[PDB]
Amino acid sequence: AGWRSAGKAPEAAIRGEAVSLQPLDAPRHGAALFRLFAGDDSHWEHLPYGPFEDEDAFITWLALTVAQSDTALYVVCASDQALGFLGYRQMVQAHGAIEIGHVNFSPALRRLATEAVFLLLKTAFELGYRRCEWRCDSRNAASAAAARRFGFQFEGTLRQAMVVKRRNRDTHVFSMLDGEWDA
Amino acid sequence: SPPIAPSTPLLAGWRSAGKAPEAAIRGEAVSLQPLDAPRHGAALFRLFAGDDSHWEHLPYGPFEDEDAFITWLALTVAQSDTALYVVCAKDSDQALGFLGYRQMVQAHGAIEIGHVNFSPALRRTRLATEAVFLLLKTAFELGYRRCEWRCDSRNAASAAAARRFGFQFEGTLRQAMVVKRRNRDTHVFSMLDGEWDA
Ligand code: NA
Ligand code: NA
Repeated sequence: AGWRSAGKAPEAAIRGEAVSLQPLDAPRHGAALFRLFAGDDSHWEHLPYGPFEDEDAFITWLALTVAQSDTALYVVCASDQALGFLGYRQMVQAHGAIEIGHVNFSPALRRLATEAVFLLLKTAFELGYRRCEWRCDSRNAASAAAARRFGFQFEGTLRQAMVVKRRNRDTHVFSMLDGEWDA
Repeated sequence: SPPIAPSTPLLAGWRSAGKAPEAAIRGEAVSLQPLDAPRHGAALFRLFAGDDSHWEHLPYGPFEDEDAFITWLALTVAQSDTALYVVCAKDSDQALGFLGYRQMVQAHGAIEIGHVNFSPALRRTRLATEAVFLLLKTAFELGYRRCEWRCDSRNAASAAAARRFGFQFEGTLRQAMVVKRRNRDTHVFSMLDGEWDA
């Protein structure tokens, strides 16, 4: 009512109980995050990117990903040991709409995993977003269960939304509204 | 809770879908001409200048004058993922409305038919139906796998049009946008390549 916009993603650490989320510095954190997933290429199964040939390739993907205005990534730490990353996508202030995505958690992280997500959930609603989305490949059982567990409501399935590694992807779309966050 | 999809085979001969045509798309009663924002602009403006209710469920309009409308058109078509076309009777230059693609994602073969702006004389006529059919045909011939149609949930006529055209309802994105100082929930509809075949 005189709605203008939701707030900007944090440019300083988001401090939790078990976890700190550090704004991602692609060329700095990049090598650390690359090493987290090297060796286990099955990590890139339910995702549209990866694996990466080498650190250069990973840093390239990270730079180009974070260069988008609508995307902001954070590094998960306990210490400054990077344990995974995640962030916001389709971040549109004017509509108070945002998505929590790019969840890339090391086997060691996958209660700290849960807190990383909630910190961004909490932060998006405190910055006055109206809608937070969560999306996943329909083959991804764990992600879908995670969404329900956090309180996201299933809205529908975007059929044939993507081709991921030459296979079909249907995207499940879930959302929490600001009235839902309150309740 | 929503389906768990099983493993499926690889898609044979998958490649990125093509770019939007840069030449006219010719049908039997209609042709879709690539929009030339500053040339076609004043004609299209006049078409809607009269009844501001046209814009009621859309995220733009009305336009205070021609220049505002040309400015909007130009900035909309400047986006690399949007292409618009002017609806003309076959082999005529008389603009009867416009429409096009947005959110083109060539790498995933996903596209959205939108910016459907039909004059009253065009609405609910055989040329309107052909205009939309020509963008579907064209998208699937270009290798798109999924064609969306989206509307404000309060836009009854657009939802019924989508269904009439054979898009399937997928769901509603609640509080997706703030449009003209009110909430918008968005209905999402789609037509898949295999549905188009049938
Ligand atoms: Na960014
Ligand atoms: Na364009």
